[PDB]
Amino acid sequence: SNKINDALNQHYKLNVELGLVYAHYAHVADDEFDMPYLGKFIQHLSEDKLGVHKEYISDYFKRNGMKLKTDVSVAVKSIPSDAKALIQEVYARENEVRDHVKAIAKLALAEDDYESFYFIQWYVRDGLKDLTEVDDVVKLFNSSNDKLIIEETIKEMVEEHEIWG
Amino acid sequence: SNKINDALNQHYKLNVELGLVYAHYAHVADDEFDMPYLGKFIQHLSEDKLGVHKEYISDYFKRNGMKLKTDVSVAVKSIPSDAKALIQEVYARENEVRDHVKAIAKLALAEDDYESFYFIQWYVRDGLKDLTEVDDVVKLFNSSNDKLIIEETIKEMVEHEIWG
Amino acid sequence: SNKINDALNQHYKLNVELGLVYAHYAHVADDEFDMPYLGKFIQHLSEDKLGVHKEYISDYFKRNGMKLKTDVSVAVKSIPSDAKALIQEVYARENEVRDHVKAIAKLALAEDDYESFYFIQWYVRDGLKDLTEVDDVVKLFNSSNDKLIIEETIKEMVEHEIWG
Amino acid sequence: SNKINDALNQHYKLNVELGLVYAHYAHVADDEFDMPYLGKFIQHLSEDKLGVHKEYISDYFKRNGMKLKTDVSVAVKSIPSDAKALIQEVYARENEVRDHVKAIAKLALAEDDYESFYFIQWYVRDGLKDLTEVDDVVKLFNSSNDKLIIEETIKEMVEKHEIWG
Amino acid sequence: SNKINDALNQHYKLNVELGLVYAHYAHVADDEFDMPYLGKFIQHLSEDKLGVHKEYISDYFKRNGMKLKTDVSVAVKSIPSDAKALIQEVYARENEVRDHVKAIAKLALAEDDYESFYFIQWYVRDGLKDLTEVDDVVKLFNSSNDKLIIEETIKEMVEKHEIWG
Amino acid sequence: SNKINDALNQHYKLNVELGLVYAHYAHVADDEFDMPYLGKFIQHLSEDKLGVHKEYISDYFKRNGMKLKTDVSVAVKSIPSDAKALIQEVYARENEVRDHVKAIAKLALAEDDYESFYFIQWYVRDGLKDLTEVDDVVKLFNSSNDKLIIEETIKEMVEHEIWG
Ligand SMILES: [Fe+3]
Ligand SMILES: [Fe+3]
Ligand SMILES: [Fe+3]
Ligand SMILES: [Fe+3]
Ligand SMILES: [Fe+3]
Ligand SMILES: [Fe+3]
Repeated sequence: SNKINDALNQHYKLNVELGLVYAHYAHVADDEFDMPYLGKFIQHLSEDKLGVHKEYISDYFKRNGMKLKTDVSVAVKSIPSDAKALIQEVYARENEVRDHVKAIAKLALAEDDYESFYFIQWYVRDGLKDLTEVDDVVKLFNSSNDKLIIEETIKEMVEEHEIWG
Repeated sequence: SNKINDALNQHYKLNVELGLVYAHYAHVADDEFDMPYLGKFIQHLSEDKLGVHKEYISDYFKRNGMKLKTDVSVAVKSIPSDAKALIQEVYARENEVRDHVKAIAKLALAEDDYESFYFIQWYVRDGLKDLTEVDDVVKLFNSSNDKLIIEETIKEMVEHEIWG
Repeated sequence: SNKINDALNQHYKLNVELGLVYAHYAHVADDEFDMPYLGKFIQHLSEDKLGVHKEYISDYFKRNGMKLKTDVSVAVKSIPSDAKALIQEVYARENEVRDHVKAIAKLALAEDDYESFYFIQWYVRDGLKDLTEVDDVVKLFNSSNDKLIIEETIKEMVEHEIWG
Repeated sequence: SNKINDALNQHYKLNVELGLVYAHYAHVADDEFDMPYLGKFIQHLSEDKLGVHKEYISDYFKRNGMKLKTDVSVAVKSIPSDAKALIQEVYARENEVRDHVKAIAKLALAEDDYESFYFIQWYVRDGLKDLTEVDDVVKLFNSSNDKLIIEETIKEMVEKHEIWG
Repeated sequence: SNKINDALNQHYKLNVELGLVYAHYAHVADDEFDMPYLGKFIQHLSEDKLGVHKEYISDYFKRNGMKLKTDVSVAVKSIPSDAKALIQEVYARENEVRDHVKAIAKLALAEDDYESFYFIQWYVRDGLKDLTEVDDVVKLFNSSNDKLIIEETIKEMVEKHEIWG
Repeated sequence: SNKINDALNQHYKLNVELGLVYAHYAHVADDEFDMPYLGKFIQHLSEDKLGVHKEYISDYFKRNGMKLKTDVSVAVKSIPSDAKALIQEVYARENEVRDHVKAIAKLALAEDDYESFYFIQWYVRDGLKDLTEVDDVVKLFNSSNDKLIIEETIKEMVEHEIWG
């Protein structure tokens, strides 16, 4: 099939681009806002976006017979003013990734292709998992104003569910 | 300093682009040319390029007080015909990386900055190490013609006092 | 060579005097500002200045046959008002020893003495390491004014492959 | 009390200066007289004098409420002509430190300050300890004229009591 | 480069020649001066020169693409008179190879070749290490007169840093 | 005695020169012909010829009271065209050293000297051992056409009561 091929290529390029953006966000969060463990958290997110999240698509292409494209273009020009807006930008990005995955799943169900449905269940789950992992950190900035308390909390976070994991 | 900052940003860019291209090459060698272990070898090169090679630059920028910029662009549309041409292409990329690092090191000695020289020693070592590791594989396609023998040798490869 | 000998004697006396000053600053920080873990931090810094930082100079002199000279003088009479100014003074001292070591290394290369270059690489690295260790604390006094929180952070506080 | 504070500051200064001078003597004994283990021995003495012997004074000042004063100015212009005169100079320095501690102890007991008397008992003991360990090495040079047997016995001393310990 | 190549070939040649002459010196020290442990010491220097000191040059040539050359010519025709002269000869040999390596490093730094500079750092360090490890043995023939004490010393030496070693 | 002395000195010199030439052949075999394990093999041979094969003679001289001489002159100019001619040249050198030691043993038995005979028995045995273990690699090149197969079996080679 070709429509599924296009959709999965799109998700592949999206994942790579978001990985790069998250890496830059983590460096600028550690270097300027003086919150190193927030940088650690976002760096873990970027490693996860650049690793299995695209290795799985590549392996599925090798496995069923589809064809792969690569064309990436990214440039970070503006940076949010403080850490709150930065974590909220990350939140919005993840929220959009969920919508993209839902579109892919609907398409796969429409073309009478059930291998792609079984394959995309994994992303359907991991999207909600990562979104809540990010929102739990977002909710810390609505609780305290001592930056070091937030630091200790995120440190304890950095240092498995049956249904969602 | 400023020249060193520019050079290190350009090196960050170069490493990111190499990593992405190597990932694509490894996929196309596994899927098309019927050689999985060559694909694993190239994929591990790609993970090496996308990991510490740039994490170190980022951490050094965090330490000494320099600025970072992220600006990437890449799209492959020219792929070789067999495996030998692919591995020779990889060889050429590695050699050019070696050249660029040499130029950075000379520039660093020119500015009387010695933390930069100390930092770049690591890349000066890793360049030749990686080039030798790739040439070891390029040598195989000139010693046989049966693909499965080459594959088994590469698998056994993927299974020094100075350079390590 | 005589000029490298004079530069190394300068570095020796500088380290000794810094060690004594840091010892007194640690006592003051623990006794007058009610921050014992900052005191243990500065005490570790003073021990590091009074130990290997001069052991290695004396050992090098024993090896290559250079004369040693012990002429020191220090007197601590004016101390800052609070912990922020104290840790900022520490920061400045380290930022200056960096430049001193850089001058030494340039002089070493300029007159064709390469064993001194290989020797001074150690200090070229340790300068940036110690500067980051101090800065990671000088930037804790901008995150919060609850002094006990800073104390707990320093408590939990007290290596990179390149900058080890 | 001011007399005890002055005397303890003086002793702090004295210990620091002895530490530095002993460091230089250890270097010159290793480098010019071909006796590395004599250097090890004197370097051990120097590291003692620069460590606990002033660590304790500063800590006691913290405990009871006195003030500290750093004022150090030492320099080396002259050195002995052989290892014998060197170790005899070391002996003289320790011998004087004993009398300094004795004066401080008399003063401490004259002013009804018994915590400081308890404190100075430690130095009263370690004075004789260090003096006897120095004399056990200065008396070797009255037993031989071959430097290498002295080296052997000093090595077996360094590498290897209920009242005085 | 051709200058780096000629210099490194010359160093290979120097190392093999020193290995041969040290081996002969060790035999003639054990047999004719009745000093077996001095013989073992010089033998270890010999095999150290004949091992890694040239294996590393051969390996660097295999890596970068230079070519090797083999040319040896050695004849030991006049041996020193006693043990003192022998140890002084080996001292001077090391003190010469030091500035040989220094000239190589100067040349490598002058020709915009940083791989070879990084390479020769190893020899820059080992030169001084071996020089001092030999000088601490030549220093023993001034300390005593009888041969067996020197023998005991060299024995406890051969029967066992962060920057230099 | 003196005849045995001169013969053993000639043998000492022979062994030294063989060891050096073998080290150079090993470098050539690894670099030009692309066969690293053959290079490791010849390197083991050279280490053997430069170690015990001569320290035994020096020990014997120490023991019975003969005198030692040193005279070495080695210069390699022409190397074979490929690995087969290389290994055959090594075979010839070994086959010659066997004859040399046989002549030494005959002379030692003619002079009615029996400690020298008892000593040279070791070389009489080890010559045949080494020659067999070189011949069984020589005949690999006359049994196949691929280089990777030969290389794998030599690798496994690298990984008796009478002759041991
Ligand atoms: Fe995920
Ligand atoms: Fe690498
Ligand atoms: Fe330090
Ligand atoms: Fe003591
Ligand atoms: Fe060595
Ligand atoms: Fe043999």
